Amino acid sequence: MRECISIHVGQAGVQIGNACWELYCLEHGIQPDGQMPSDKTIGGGDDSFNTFFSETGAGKHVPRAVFVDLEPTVIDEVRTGTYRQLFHPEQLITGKEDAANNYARGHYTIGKEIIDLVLDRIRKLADQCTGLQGFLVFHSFGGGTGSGFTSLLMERLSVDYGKKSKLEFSIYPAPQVSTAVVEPYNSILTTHTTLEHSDCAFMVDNEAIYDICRRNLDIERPTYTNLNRLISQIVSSITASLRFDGALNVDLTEFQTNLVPYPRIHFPLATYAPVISAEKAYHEQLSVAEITNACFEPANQMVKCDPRHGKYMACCLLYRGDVVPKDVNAAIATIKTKRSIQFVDWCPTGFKVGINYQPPTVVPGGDLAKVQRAVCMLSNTTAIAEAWARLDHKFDLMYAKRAFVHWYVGEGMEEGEFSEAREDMAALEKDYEEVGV
Amino acid sequence: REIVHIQAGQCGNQIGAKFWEVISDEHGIDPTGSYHGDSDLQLERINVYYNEATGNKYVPRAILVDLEPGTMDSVRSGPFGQIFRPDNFVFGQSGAGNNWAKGHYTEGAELVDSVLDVVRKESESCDCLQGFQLTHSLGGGTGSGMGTLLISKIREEYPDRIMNTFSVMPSPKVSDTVVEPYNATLSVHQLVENTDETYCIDNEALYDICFRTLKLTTPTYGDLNHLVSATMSGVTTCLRFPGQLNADLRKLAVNMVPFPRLHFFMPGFAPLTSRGSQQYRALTVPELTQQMFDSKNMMAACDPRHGRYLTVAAIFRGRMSMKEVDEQMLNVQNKNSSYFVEWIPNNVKTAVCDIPPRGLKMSATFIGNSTAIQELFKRISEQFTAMFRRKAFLHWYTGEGMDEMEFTEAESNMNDLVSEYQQYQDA
Amino acid sequence: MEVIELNKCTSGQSFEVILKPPSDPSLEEIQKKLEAAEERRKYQEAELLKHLAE
Amino acid sequence: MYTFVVRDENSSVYAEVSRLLLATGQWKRLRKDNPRFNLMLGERNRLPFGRLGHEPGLVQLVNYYRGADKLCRKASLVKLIKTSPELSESCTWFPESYVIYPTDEREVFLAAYNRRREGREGNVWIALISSEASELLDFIDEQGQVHVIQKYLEKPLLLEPGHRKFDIRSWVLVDHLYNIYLYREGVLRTSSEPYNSANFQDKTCHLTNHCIQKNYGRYEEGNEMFFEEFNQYLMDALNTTLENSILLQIKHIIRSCLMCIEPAISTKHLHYQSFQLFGFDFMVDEELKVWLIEVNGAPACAQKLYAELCQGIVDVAISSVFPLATSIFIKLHH
Ligand SMILES: Nc1nc2c(ncn2[C@@H]2O[C@H](COP(=O)(O)OP(=O)(O)OP(=O)(O)O)[C@@H](O)[C@H]2O)c(=O)[nH]1
Ligand SMILES: Nc1ncnc2c1ncn2[C@@H]1O[C@H](COP(=O)(O)OP(=O)(O)CP(=O)(O)O)[C@@H](O)[C@H]1O
Ligand SMILES: Nc1nc2c(ncn2[C@@H]2O[C@H](COP(=O)(O)OP(=O)(O)O)[C@@H](O)[C@H]2O)c(=O)[nH]1
Ligand SMILES: COc1ccc(C=C2c3ccccc3C(=O)c3ccccc32)cc1O
Ligand SMILES: [Ca+2]
Ligand SMILES: [Mg+2]
Ligand SMILES: [Mg+2]
Repeated sequence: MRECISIHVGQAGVQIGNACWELYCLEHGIQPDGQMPSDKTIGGGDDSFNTFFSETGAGKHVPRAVFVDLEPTVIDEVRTGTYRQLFHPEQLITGKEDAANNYARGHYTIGKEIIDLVLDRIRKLADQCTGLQGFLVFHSFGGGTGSGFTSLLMERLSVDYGKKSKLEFSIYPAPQVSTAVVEPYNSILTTHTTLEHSDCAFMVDNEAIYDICRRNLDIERPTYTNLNRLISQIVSSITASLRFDGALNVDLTEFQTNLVPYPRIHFPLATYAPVISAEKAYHEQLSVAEITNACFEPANQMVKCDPRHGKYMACCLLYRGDVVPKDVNAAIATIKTKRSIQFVDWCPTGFKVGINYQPPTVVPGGDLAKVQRAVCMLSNTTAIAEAWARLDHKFDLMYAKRAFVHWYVGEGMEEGEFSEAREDMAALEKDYEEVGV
Repeated sequence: REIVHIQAGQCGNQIGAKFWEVISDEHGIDPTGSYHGDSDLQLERINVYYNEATGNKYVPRAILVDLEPGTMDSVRSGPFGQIFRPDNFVFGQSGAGNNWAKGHYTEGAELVDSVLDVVRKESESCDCLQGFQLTHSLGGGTGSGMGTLLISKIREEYPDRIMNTFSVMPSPKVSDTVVEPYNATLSVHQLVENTDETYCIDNEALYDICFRTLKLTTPTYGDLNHLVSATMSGVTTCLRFPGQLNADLRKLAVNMVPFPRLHFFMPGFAPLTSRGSQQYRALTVPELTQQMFDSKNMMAACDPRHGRYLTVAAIFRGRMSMKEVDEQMLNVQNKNSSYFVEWIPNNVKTAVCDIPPRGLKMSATFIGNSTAIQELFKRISEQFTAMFRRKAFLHWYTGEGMDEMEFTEAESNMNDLVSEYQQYQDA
Repeated sequence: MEVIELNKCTSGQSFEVILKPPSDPSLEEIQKKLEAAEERRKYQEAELLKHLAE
Repeated sequence: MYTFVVRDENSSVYAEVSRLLLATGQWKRLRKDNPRFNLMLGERNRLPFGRLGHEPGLVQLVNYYRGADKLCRKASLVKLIKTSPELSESCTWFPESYVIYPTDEREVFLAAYNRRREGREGNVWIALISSEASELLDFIDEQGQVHVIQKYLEKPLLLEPGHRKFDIRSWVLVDHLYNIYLYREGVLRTSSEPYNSANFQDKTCHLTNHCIQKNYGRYEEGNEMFFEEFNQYLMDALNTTLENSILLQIKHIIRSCLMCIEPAISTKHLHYQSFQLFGFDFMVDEELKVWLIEVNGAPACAQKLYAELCQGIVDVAISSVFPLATSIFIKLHH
């Protein structure tokens, strides 16, 4: 057994972290007070779920997680929330004033006065580990904290934990729920600085999640709660192999091995199905073939793009519920003859499959209905580069006039870092182009 | 994140007193300073503007300043006069005689330290002071002269805090003296350097609204201040109440100000209403959106079609379909996308608050950073030059130690500001 | 077509299907960047206080 | 009030479309880089499909199908036909072709060149037109880019009077629902100079481009015979109709080509939406057997037909998505 530490940075990271750990507790049968009756090894053990939960002699199972925000508002709701007993004070870190949607303010100014504290609180968890794999980092692209402080943290972790892997769960900015006009600046800046330090990053476009909630859950105006409970399901599907018994993606290194052949191109596309409304009176349960086919519909992807006009490098299917290999293979064979699925010439055209017989758990009172079988496809396709193209275009429009730049320069950042970050992104789009066409 | 409020001069104290009167009612706070509401939404972010004393007494974090006691004695004898901390009354006796020099260099310089002692006393109580907001006029002497002196000295002691201002612009339609263009021009020079956000409240606009739209034959300063207090309540809604975006002045500044000098906003409001006259029909969302963008609803007498919007912030109040708000706001942008700059993607943001202002089931407040604001500064510049080319009325200022060069410099900077706005109107 | 590496357990099972075969900065440098940016802030603030002093 | 943008100035077809749209008084043209558009008359190269369908509160449509270039490029069309089971290597309405790269399937091409020579049958091909393989391979390597070698139809149908060669141009509109609409009006781009069977050097009677020809304007105005006249000629000279003898094959070829690539380019469940106007070039041999020559993704129209076709595009491809406040098309059902 090897441990994994989850890091939640900024508002988006924290609130998503709350959704995930809430769901984790329900899947492992852990109560809000940290008690896990099914765990017959009191005070310790090296089970699969111990990857995410450490144990106290009193029989409390606590998340191997740290929450950090440069403002106390969001985390204070974790300190007083329903799962207040779950975490302990040293895990919940808060500053006084936030980064004000400013990357430079989060990275340089305010980041400098709290980074040492954070790493110390992280080190305290790492000391409780017998064999640390690495870290799972949750944050937004748009936030000043989520962008600025994250990149700084990722740099130091590569120094203090050079041999450890580091995965990302990143929220890509969408105007329908954007909080700032400069989020494209922050996105490009944190991506450039974090790129060499991230082994594998799962991007979630709020645009995609917003429309999935509107279209499939019939929620006219999805709240962050609506978005986050859906995201937590996807994140759960991805990390389930680290928390349950299996032979696929059993450690963090295997994620890079199975999904990321080229280091820089480490942004796998996630596609999830089925998403069904809880207040949907009558629903016909979907089959293995139907949910597997839905993995190739852009309307179900975490990022809206067209994989038909790109090339795959890897593709993993992660089923939960009543599913057996026979039906999976039958579904794949059918789909292959109906849909455009081009792999790069230097990769085998195939699928790695993982099945967990326990169907997806739903939060009581949530928006998602219980389903008999669900799937999450992790495909490394060059089509996700469309998101970089969109983002870099918005960056170019503003930076051409140096709009809002003075806010970053005023925090000690150089104007050169803008162009240096943008050049790194220009190279990234090129890398995707070489592989994809 | 606490905000320290300051109100300077006759105009500053009269709109300032009116402002506290309005929001105190919204937060359920009575003239005694005691809460009597029915919603917790009222008290969640009340720390931003109010200090809490023992027995749960709420006292405005407000500092009242003037070079004569006349207007402040009226405030203290006004409806909510008792709510203010009596030590925060800092006043002189000589007055400023509508003279910027007197407020900035002589009469005001003698009093300014006494004010900063009260500012410092308030700030030291703040858990995390985020910034200041000033209410004043630019046409007089105290609010214009001493007000900008205060801003400069506050920018010397708290250089990493946000400075915001509600600045009343002079107009011949509503004029007290002929030297208002001098006082205003000298003040704009200061505001351009030492404020992050300035709400341009044009007395010309406020008059035209009262006359043309509200059909008030002879509008008073009271009528004008009904529009100001309503506007001030709106623009501070997100700072005072729970919502999506979490109440702070820096995030407003970052998102609204693409270039540091271009931070002069056009406020707008809908529906436009007069005092006493109650409206019985609530406006539909399409009506709120249409009106709040109409020039007739702008508090700065500038035509938004003569310029382009750099950024826009809109706050809808009342119980409504936030979906319908989204559609209507997106409709405006998609219908008139030419009046929005294309090099700032998604430069229009909207927020909604359940609590409506008193007397209305719903409302909409507009905060626009338009290049059309140059029309305001050009207007002042023309009036300035008409007198200055003959050095008229200048002896009032040179008598206080000022030189003609300082006028020439102030004139030059405002004309620069104008040309800067013009630069981005043709980008 | 070809199913391989079938691994089964009580919780579930995993395998691989093939349709077709193929054809860092140091702590020093970091502390340097942060402090260098801090100096630029100090310089900017000094220029302001100097300007205000005038 | 809908909005649109224009990013291809050289487009004669859509220069007329943008004109018609504005004339309705319910469409407003925006600047090139204005993202808040309902419609996009995009450029021909590097069209940013990735930036489409991401504007909240805007239904977006573009006048091009992403991936349709696989059909409208000569090198791609051959590969598409040979690899797709729907069309197959055994396809009877496409000439025998091969993909050849400059110094690939060059060895494959020579294997067929031998049967033609060791069969004493017609052995003329086209990239220039020659009966010698060596003369062609030496020409491709001298140009630089990739070329396609194709069997030359040595026995084409010849119009009388004149003994003239010709090709047929059909305009096809595919809307957002992937309905395939065939413009009822086509045109025969004819050669004025009589077809010569022996001398391939003179490429003035072998190639029927409107530019090369411009005996120009002798038989018909501008070397362009429309369907009413061509139909009449077929009736008088061959005792048949355009519909029966040729158009059934044309409709079959069009239908087959577009059905093949439908799953790859369809925008049915996409966040944005596409339509596109195509120009199919057909060739008819003496036995009234139709052959597909190529497909144009950015086709120009005939002067007489601009007004009718362009108006047609607005009706079924644009107004069908953005409605305002008998049909010239033949729906190829599938
Ligand atoms: N999916 C999702 N996105 C969120 C959530 N909260 C914030 N965001 C997104 O995050 C972006 C802004 O970053 P935030 O996380 O809010 O800001 P921050 O990380 O706290 O950084 P600062 O507040 O600027 O110091 C916006 O584009 C939001 O749409 C959330 O709970 N769920
Ligand atoms: N394999 C063949 N057999 C007989 N004629 C052929 C032929 N290949 C091409 N042609 C004759 O080719 C002439 C010109 O070239 P092609 O059809 O490739 O046009 P472009 O000039 O490549 C297409 P367009 O100008 O219509 O966009 C055809 O229109 C026709 O005159
Ligand atoms: N809106 C409004 N403007 C005022 C009021 N009183 C004065 N003004 C304006 O402010 C300018 C005069 O400044 P004033 O405040 O009287 O001078 P001060 O007391 O020395 O600061 C003139 O342009 C007036 O039009 C008021 O009550 N309301
Ligand atoms: C122009 O872009 C933006 C402009 C402003 C903001 C934030 C704000 C804002 C931020 C903090 C406090 C108050 C406000 C507001 O009262 C306001 C009201 C409506 C819409 C946005 C805003 C956010 C943006 O992305
Ligand atoms: Ca245990
Ligand atoms: Mg935050
Ligand atoms: Mg006065």
